[PDB]
Amino acid sequence: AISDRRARQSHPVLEAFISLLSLPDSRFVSEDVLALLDVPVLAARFDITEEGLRYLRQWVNESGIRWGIDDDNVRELELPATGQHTWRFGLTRMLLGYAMESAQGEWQSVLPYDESSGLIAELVGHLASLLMQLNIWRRGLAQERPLEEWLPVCRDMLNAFFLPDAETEAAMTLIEQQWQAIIAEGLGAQYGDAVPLSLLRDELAQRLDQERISQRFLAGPVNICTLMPMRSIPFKVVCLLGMNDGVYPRQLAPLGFDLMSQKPKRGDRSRRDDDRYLFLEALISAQQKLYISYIGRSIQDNSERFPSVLVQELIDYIGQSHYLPGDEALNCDESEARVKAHLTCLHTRMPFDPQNYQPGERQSYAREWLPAASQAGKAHSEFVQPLPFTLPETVPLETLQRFWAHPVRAFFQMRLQVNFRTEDSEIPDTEPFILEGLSRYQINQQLLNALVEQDDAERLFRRFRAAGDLPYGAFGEIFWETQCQEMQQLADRVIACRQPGQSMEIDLACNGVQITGWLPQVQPDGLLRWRPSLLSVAQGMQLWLEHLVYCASGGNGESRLFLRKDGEWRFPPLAAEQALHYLSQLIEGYREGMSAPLLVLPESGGAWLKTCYDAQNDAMLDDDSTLQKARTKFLQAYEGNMMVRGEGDDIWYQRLWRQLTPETMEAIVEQSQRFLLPLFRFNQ
Amino acid sequence: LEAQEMLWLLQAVMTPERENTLRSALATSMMGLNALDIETLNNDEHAWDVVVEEFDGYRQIWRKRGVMPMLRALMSARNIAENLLATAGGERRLTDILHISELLQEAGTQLESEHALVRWLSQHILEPDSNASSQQMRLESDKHLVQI
Amino acid sequence: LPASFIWDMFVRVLPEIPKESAFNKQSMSWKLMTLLPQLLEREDFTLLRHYLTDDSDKRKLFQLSSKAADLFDQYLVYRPDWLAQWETGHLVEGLGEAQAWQAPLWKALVEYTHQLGQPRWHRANLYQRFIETLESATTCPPGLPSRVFICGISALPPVYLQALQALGKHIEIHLLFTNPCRYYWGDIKDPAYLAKLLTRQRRHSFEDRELPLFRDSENAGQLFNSDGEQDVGNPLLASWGKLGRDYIY
Amino acid sequence: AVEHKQLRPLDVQFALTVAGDEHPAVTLAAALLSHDAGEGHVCLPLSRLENNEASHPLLATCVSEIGELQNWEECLLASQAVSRGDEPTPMILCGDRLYLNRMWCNERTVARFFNEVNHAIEVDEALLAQTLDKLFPVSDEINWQKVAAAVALTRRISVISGGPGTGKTTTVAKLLAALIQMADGERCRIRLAAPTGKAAARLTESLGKALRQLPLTDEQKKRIPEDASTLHRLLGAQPGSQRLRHHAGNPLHLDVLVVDEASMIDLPMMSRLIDALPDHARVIFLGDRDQLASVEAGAVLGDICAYANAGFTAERARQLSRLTGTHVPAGTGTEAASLRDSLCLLQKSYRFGSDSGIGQLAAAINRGDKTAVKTVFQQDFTDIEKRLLQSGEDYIAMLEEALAGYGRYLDLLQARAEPDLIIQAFNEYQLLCALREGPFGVAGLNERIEQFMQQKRKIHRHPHSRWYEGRPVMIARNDSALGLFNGDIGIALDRGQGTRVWFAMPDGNIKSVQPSRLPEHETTWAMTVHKSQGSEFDHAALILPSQRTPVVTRELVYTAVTRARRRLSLYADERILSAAIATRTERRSGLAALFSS
Amino acid sequence: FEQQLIEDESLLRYQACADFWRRHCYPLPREIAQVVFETWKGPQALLRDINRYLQGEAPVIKAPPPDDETLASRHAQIVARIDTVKQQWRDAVGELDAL
Amino acid sequence: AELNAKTLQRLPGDNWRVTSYSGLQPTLTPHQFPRGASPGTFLHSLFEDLDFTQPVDPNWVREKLELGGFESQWEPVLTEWITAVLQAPLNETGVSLSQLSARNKQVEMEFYLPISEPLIASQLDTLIRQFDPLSAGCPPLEFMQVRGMLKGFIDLVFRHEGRYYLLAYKSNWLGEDSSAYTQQAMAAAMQAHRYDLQYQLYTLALHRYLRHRIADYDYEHHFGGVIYLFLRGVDKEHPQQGIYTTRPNAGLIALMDEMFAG
Repeated sequence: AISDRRARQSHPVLEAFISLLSLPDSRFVSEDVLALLDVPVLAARFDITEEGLRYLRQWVNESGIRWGIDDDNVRELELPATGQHTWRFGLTRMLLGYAMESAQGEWQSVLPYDESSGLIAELVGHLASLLMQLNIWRRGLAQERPLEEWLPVCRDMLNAFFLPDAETEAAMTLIEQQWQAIIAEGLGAQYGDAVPLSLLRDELAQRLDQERISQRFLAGPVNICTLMPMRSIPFKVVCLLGMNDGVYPRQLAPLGFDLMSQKPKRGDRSRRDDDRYLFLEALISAQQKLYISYIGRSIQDNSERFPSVLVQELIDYIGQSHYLPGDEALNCDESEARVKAHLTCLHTRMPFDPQNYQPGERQSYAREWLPAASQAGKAHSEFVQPLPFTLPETVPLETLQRFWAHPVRAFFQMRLQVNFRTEDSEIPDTEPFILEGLSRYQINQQLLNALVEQDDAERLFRRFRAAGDLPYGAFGEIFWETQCQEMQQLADRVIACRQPGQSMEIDLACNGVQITGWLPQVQPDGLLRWRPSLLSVAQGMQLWLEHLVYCASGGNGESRLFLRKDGEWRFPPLAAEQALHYLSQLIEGYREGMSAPLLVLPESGGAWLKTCYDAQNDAMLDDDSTLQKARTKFLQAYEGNMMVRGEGDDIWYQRLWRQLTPETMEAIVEQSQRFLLPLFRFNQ
Repeated sequence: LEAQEMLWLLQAVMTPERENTLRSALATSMMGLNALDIETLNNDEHAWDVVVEEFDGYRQIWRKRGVMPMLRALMSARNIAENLLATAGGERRLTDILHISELLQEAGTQLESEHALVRWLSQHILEPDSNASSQQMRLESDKHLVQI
Repeated sequence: LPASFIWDMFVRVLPEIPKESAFNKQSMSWKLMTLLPQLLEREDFTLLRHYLTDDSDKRKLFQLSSKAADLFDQYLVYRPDWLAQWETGHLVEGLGEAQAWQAPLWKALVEYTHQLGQPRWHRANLYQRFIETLESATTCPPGLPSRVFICGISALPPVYLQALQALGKHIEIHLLFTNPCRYYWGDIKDPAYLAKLLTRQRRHSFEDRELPLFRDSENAGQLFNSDGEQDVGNPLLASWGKLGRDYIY
Repeated sequence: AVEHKQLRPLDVQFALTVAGDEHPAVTLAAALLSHDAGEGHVCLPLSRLENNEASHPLLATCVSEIGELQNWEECLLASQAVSRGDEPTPMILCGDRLYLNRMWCNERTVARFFNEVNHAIEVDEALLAQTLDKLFPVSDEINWQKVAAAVALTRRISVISGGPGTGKTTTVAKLLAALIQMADGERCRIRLAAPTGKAAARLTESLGKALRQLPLTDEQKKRIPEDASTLHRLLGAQPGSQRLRHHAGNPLHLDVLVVDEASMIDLPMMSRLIDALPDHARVIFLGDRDQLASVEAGAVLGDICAYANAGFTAERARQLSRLTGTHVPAGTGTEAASLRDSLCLLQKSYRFGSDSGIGQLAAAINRGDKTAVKTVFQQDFTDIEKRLLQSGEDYIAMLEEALAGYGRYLDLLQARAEPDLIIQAFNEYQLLCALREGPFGVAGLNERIEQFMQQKRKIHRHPHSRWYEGRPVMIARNDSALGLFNGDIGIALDRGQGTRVWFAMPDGNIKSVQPSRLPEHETTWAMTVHKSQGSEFDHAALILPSQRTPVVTRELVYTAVTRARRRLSLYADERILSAAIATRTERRSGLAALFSS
Repeated sequence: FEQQLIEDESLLRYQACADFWRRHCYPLPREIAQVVFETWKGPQALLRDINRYLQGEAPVIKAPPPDDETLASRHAQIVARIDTVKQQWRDAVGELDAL
Repeated sequence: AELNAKTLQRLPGDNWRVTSYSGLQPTLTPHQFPRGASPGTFLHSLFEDLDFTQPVDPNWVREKLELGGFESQWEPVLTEWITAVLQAPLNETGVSLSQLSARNKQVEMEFYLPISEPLIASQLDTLIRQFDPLSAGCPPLEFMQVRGMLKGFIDLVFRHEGRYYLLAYKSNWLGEDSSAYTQQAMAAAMQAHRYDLQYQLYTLALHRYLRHRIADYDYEHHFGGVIYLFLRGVDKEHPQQGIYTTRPNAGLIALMDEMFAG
C-alpha cells in the first residue's frame, strides 16, 4: 500500500478549464483546440463523438487550419491580415465544400473542401458551434473587471463548454468551490480596484496543484511512504531509499527579506535540521534490520554518484567504531575501508546479469529472468524461409506493378498480409512559406497535367491560392512562376511528340498464366508517360513492364518516359519472342518473390549495375576499379546523406536485417544482375 | 525502431479486435517470428483465437495492473528477452526496450486514460527532441567495449 | 492535530470566538494589495517604489502582497512579541535591514482591519489572551477534559509550550517524549541555570528510583562550553539532533 | 415540421457565412435551404419560402431598390451568393427552385443521364422472342416479368420497380440468360452492384442458385457474373479522401451493370455512379417504388418511378406486343417517352396472392387508411393480427406474445441442439421498432426482453459477464477479414470449447467466432426498420411508439408490412396508424420539372 | 517570485522569426520579394543563419544601416545605382578605343 | 557457471487486512423522496449535525438544503417530518430523543476490533444461528479468513437512567410507499440486507468498551438494547412503525468475545 501524493479526480478537465481561462492570451493553434476537444466532456457538450473527432482531425489537417480564430485576432496580435489559414477561413472552406463541389472553382477567393459534403458536415456545424463560443469569452475575458463581476463568469462558462457527466461532478464542484473561495477571500478585504484575468487564473492554477502528500497507514499491506508520517514508530525492518547527494536532505533557499532567517531561535522551522533529525529518528526506530539503499552509480554514463552527508558520516562512524575478525590488527584506515567495502553491496546494472543468480549471500528471486541469465535459449532465426506457393491462373497486371514497384513490401503486405502502418504527421503550427515534399509534388503533378492540355495556368494559380497551399503575397507568385517555367520546359518536350491515344485491353497467356489488364493512353507512336520526378530505377522498371505488356500483343513502337532534369527512359520496340521471354522472366521473379523475399533493391542495385555496366561493349567489367566504385555507389544509394533519405532508412528493410552484411550485399547484387539487367541493356 | 515496435504492440493490445494491427505488431523484430510462423498463424484459426484471447488477457492486465506488469508478463510468456539475449546484437535492443518501458511507466502513472499513454508515445515518437532522461544509456557494463 | 487541538481549546475555554480568523493568508494578501499603493508615497517604502512603479500590470504587487502575507503568517505563528511590539509602533533592535517597510505595513494592516468590520482577533493575541485567562483564573472553566496524551515530538510544535504549561494547571498532561539519549545532551544558558538543572532529577514511574540528568555531576560544568553548547561525545547525535537539542532545552 | 422549426447550428452558421453582410432574406433562404437539405429535400420551392415564413414582410421592407425587389428571384440574383448557373456560387436558382451548387450539379447529371443518354439498342426481335418463350414457361396470360426482361434487354437504361416476393431475382436471372443467349460471340462482362454488403451477399447467393438451375453451355457458364460489389468498392471510394479510382478519366470496364436495391441509393452516390459509366454500358436498376427513402439526402428511385403510373407509349406498346407476343396495354398521354418507356411495374406476386392479407395490406398502405382498416377488419385472412398497445398490461401482453414468437428458439436453446437449427428458428420471428432509446426503441425493448428472460426461467444470465449463452448480436461495421457484413445476426452459445458466436454464412456453412474478435455487437431482439432492409422474416411484428414522431410514416409501415413472409403482428394505436399513412415522406426535388420538358 | 523555467527556446524563437517574416516580408511588392526569395527561401533559412547570434550576447554589427532606412529605400538606392550605370552605358555605346 | 533461482518456502504474509462491515458483505412526501446513496448520506449528516435538545428551525433546514443542493420546496415538509421523527419515542419505556443531553450522547463512534484467529464463516454462522432468532432463513454468506482488525462506525451511543443504548440509522427504503413497513417487513429487510452481523459486532464492541471503561461491569445491568431507525417508515399515528428494538440473549456476546480473543 503506497502512501503517495493523491491523484486528481479529473486531470484533463482541470487543465482544459485552465486553458479555457487562458483563452485571450492563446494563439488559437489547431493543436490547442484539438487538445481541448480531446476531453470527452467538451466533446459531449457539443455532441462530438470520437469518430467525429477522428474525422475532424483530418478535416482540420487537410483544409489548412493552422492558427487564428478570426481576422481580428490576427490584427490584434500586431500581424498583417492575410485572410487565409485561419479558423474562419477553414470554416468558410468547409461550408463552401458542403455547398459547392471543388471542381467548380473559387467563389470569394476560397476554394471549397470536397470531403465534407453529406450529413457528416453536420459535425462541422458542431465545430462552428464551438469556435463562435471561443470568440465570445475572448471578447468577455479581455477587459479587466472588479471582483463583484467575476461571480457568474465561471458557472456560465461551465454550462457553456462542459456537460455534467457521472464522473466529472466532483471536478466541477471543486472548480466552483475554489472560485467562490477566491472571490470570497477577495471580497472579504473589500477590494475596489479592477482585477485582471491572469491573477485569478494563476491563483486558481496554484489551488489546483496543492494536493498534499498522503500520510495514510494501512496495517495490512506493507507501507510504502515517505519519512515524516512515522518518525519514531518502532518497526522491525526499516528501509531508506533515495539517500544520494542533492536529493536528501532538502535545502531550501531563504526568501531574502525575512527576519527569521537572519536571526534564528530554538523553535524555528527548518527543512534541513528536520530531515537530519528524521534520519536520526529512522536510525533509532529500527529494531531488527536497517536497509539503506542509494544511487551510487549513474545508468547513463556510469559516473560515480556520491551518497548523502548523513550516510557518509554513518559509514565513517561504522568504519571507525567496528572491525572485521579477519584482520584483527592490521591498521585503522585500511580496516575502516575494508569494513566500508564489505558492507557496501555493489549490485548489478541489469536484472538479467548472471552475478545475481550465484548461490550464497545475495541471490534474487526473479524467476522470469532465470532462463535469460543462463543464456540457454534459442536465438532469432532468419526471417527468409522457403514457403509453399502455387501460382494462380489469372494474375492481374496491377499485382505485377505493385510487386515490381517494391518487392519486399509486396512480400510483406500481400503474401503474409503484414503492412506496417505508420502514424500520420502532426498539423504544423504555421502556414507553409515554402513548398517541399508531397504538397510540392501534388502541385507539380497538377501543373503538369494542366499544361499537357494547354490549359490556362492562371486559373490553376488562383485555384491553388484560394486553397491556401501557396504562400501569401508575392512569394507564392514567385514559386508559381518558377514551377510554371519548369513545367513549361518539361511540356515543350512532352507535347513535342504527343498523339491522342485511348486505353486498350491486355489479355496474355504466358507460361500457362493469364494476365488481364488495361493500358491507359496508348498512342500509335507507342507509350508516352510523364511524371514530375527524378531519374530513378523504379519508374524505369514500371515503364519496362508496361513496354513488355504492350509489345507482346501488337504495338510496334518505342516507349518513352520524361522525368525532370532532362531525364529520359527509352525502350526500343522488340519482337514477340524477346518480349514473351522477358515477361516469362518477370513472371518467374514474381512467383519466386512470393515464396521467399526477393532481395532486389531498385535504386542501389540499379546504381551498382550501371556502375558495373558498359554500354559500348555490352559486357560487365571485372577490374578492381569498377568493383571499388560500385561499392561506393551502393553505399551512397543505400544509406543516404543528412539531406536525402536513403534506401536503407525504410521500415521494410529493417525487419529483414539490422546491418548490411557483405553476403546479403552480394546476394542483392546477384539478384539485381539477374533482374535489372535488361533495364540498362535496352536503355537509349 | 524499438519505440515504433512498442507503439505497434500497445496499439495491438488496446485494440485487439481488428486483426490488421495485431498482425502488424506480431511480425515485428521484438517477437522474433519467421515467415512460416506468421503463415501458420494466419492459416490456423485456433492459434489466432489463442493469440486474441491472450492479448485480451494482456489488455485486462494493462487496465488493472498497469504498464510494466503487462510488459513483464509479455516478456515472460513469449520469452522474447531470452531470445534477444541469445541473438547477437540484441542486448542493446533489450536495454532500449527496458528504458522505453520505464519511460512509459513513468508517463502512464501520471495519466488516467489508457489511450492517452499511446498518444503520448506516438507524440514522443513524432518529437525527436532530446531530454536528460530520454537519451540512450549504456548497453552493458561487464563486457569491455571500445569507447568512442 | 496540535493546531486543531489548540483551536479546540481556544473555542472551549474562551467564548465568542469567530470561526475564521481575520488574519488569514489570502485575506492579508488582499488587504496588502490595497494598502501597498497607498503607502508608496511614504519615505520608508522607497525600496518598493523602485520595484513596483517601474512597470506593473498588478503582477508584482500581487506577488509582493502574497510574500508579505506569508511572512506575516509566519510571524503570527512563530514571533508574537515582534508583532506585539510593531502594533505599538516601536522597532526591534538587532534585526536585519528588511524591517523599516514591514512594521509600518503591519501597523497599517492592524489599523485597516480595525477600521473595517472584520474582528481584531488573530492567532497571537488570542494565544496571549488564552495564557492570560488560564493564568489568572482560579476556578477551572467547564468543557475541559481530564487527561491529555501527547505522543511524539512533532505532535506539538515548540511554540505552544506556554499554553501547555497554562493547561497543565487544570488538566493532567502526559507528554510521551521520544529521546534517543537517556542523559542530558542539550544546551545551557547560564551557570545559574546549570545548578537549577542539576537540582532536578528523574524518578522512575514503576520502580520509584531517582536518577540524575548527567553521567557525572562534577564534570557537568566541564562538559558545557563557555558559549553554552555541550560537546556531545556521540558525533551523530551532535550533528543530527539539533531539533532534539532545542526541544529538550 | 417540428424538427424544421428547431434550427440546427449548421444551417445558422452556413447562413451567416454565406450571406454575411447581405440582406436577411438571403440569410433566411440559406438557412431554410440548409435545413431542408439536412432532412433530405433536394430542392426548395420559392412559394413555400414566400408563404410559410412570417419574416416575409420584414424582408420585403428591409430591401431598398428601384424595383423594390418584390420577386424572390430578383432579390436572390441581386446578391452575390445566388446565380443562374454560370458563376461559381454556392446557391443555384434556375427553375424557381433554390438549391445548392452540388445538388444542382447532381440533379442536372441525373436528368441528363435519364433524358439524353438512354438510347434504344436495336437487336433481333425473333431470337429475343424465342429466348423469352424458352425461358418463361408461362405464355397463357400477361406476365409482367417477361415484359420487364424485354424492356430491359431492349433499352440501354431500364428501371425495374417491384416489391418483395414478386420474383425479381428470377426476372434478373432470365434477363441475364436471354442477354447471354442473344449475344453469343460478343463478350459480356456482367457486373452486380449493391449499396450494402449483406444485400450483396444475398444477391450473390440468390443469383447463384438462380443461374445454376437454368441450362447453360461451357462458354455460357464461363460468362457467369463473379460477385456483387459495394458501390463504394466498385467506384473505389477511399476512407480519407473522396477521390475515386474511376471518377471521370477512366470508366469502369463493364458491359452490363445490374444495381440491386436502388431505393437506398442517394443522389451523390447516384451521380458518382453515373459519372463513372461509359457510353456503351447498359444499367438495370432494381428496387421497390413505395420503399423507404435513401440514407443521405436525395430521392432518386421515387422520382424516377413516379411516372410509372402513367404507362408506356403508343409505339412502345406495339413494340412490347411484337416482342412478348401478348397484349401489352398503352399509357394515355405522352410527357416523357424515354423515362416512361424505361420504367416497368410489377403487380403479380408469386410468393403471396390475393388469398393472403399481407399483399392486400401492402396495396392498401399506398391507399387511404380506411382501406387498411378494412383489410385488417374482415376475417383477418389468418395472417395479420392487431393488438392495441396503450398501457402496461398491453406491454405485458406484447411480451407474452413475443414469448410465443420466440418459442421454438427457446425450445431449441434449452434442448441443446445444433446451432444451425437455432439460427434457422431465430430467423423466423422478428420484432421491428422505430426509435432507439426510451421505453419504445431498440435499447428499451432489448433490455425489457432481457429483464423478462431474467424473470421467467428461460435464459440464465450472469450480471457481470455480458456474454451469457443465448444472446443474439448483430454487427454494425463491415469486416471483410472475418467474412461478416453489416446487418448479419449471430447467436452466442457454448459448444463445449467456450462461449462463441455462431453466424450463418450465405454459402451454407456456419462460422464460430470468438466474441473478442467481434468489432461491433448490438443486441438484436428488436431491429430498426432502416437497418432491417434487404432481409426477410417469416413472422414479423411491428411496434410503433405512442408519441408522434416523423420516423413513423407511410414508407416505414410499408417496409414493415413487406418484411413479413406469412405472419405479421401490429402493436400501435389507431390514431398513429391512421396519421402515419396520410403523412407521406415527400422530398422536394427538381426532377419532376426537368423530366417534364 | 515564482517563474517557470523552459529548457528549449527554439519554438519561441521560431515563432518570433515567423512573426518577423509575417510583419516584414508580406507587404513587400514583387521587386523586393524577388530579392528576399533570392536571399532566403523562407524564415527557416534565416533562423538557421542567425541561430548562433540570437542566443547569448548580441554582437556588434560592423557598419549598421540607419534606423530610418527600410527595405524599399535600399531597393530604390540599388535601383538608382544600377540605372546610373545603365545610363552611362547607353550614352557611351557605339565606340571602342581600347587596344 | 551454473545457476538456479531460489523457491519461496512459506508465504510472505497471511490474510491480514483492516476491513469493515462492507468488506464482509400530496406531491411532497418522504415516500416520494429520491432513493440513493447520496440522499441517504445527506439524511445521515442531517441527523448527525442537528442537536436533539434544541428545536428545529425552518431557516436552518433551508440553509442545509442550500448547502447540500436539494430543492427548496421540500423544506417545510422536511422540518415537520424531522420534528415528527424526534417526537416519536424509541424505547421499551417510551424515551424520546429530546431527553438526551450533550454529555449523554456519543455520535459516530469509531472502533477497531482485534481478531487473532482465522475467521471461519462456517464456525461463526452456526454460533450466530444458535442464539439469534432472525437467522431462521438467510443462507450464510461466504468470505475469506480475516485476521487482524475490523473497523466500525456506530451511529449513536446514548445513556439513559443508568442504562446504555445503541442506535443506528437506515434510510434507503425504496420499495415501500404505504403503511406496510410493519415488524415483519423490517425483519425481512434485516434478513435480506444482513444487518444482523453488524448489530452483533456492534454489541460486542459496546460490551468490550463498557468492560474496559467501567470497572465491575455487567452486561445485563448496563446494556439495554439496540435500536434501528428507518427514516421513511416513521409515522405520526404509528409509533411502532419506523423503529426496530432488539436485545441479545446475553450468551452470544461472551462466546463471541472468547472467539475473537483466542
